Amino acid sequence: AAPANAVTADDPTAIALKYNQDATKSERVAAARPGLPPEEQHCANCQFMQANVGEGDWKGCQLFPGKLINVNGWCASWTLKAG
Ligand code: SF4
Repeated sequence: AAPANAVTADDPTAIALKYNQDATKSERVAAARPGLPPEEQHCANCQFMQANVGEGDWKGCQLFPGKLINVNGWCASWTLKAG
């Protein structure tokens, strides 16, 4: 079950970025964002994931202030975690 502040499918920014909490139900292949082959991309290996926000599988994303994403999710702003 998602936290009360999870990013949800109806959030305008989530729609614009084609976020999904489950990267296997995402369009990461179509987007072909650079840095890793697409099938390898999810929030856990994204630069915008905030490992010190949230709990468990539900972590922060700098693009979704006040909310939580799933570490197993994806959106079209995915960017390799470089530091
Ligand atoms: S920017 Fe990165 S951490 Fe945030 S939802 Fe998109 S893929 Fe996940």
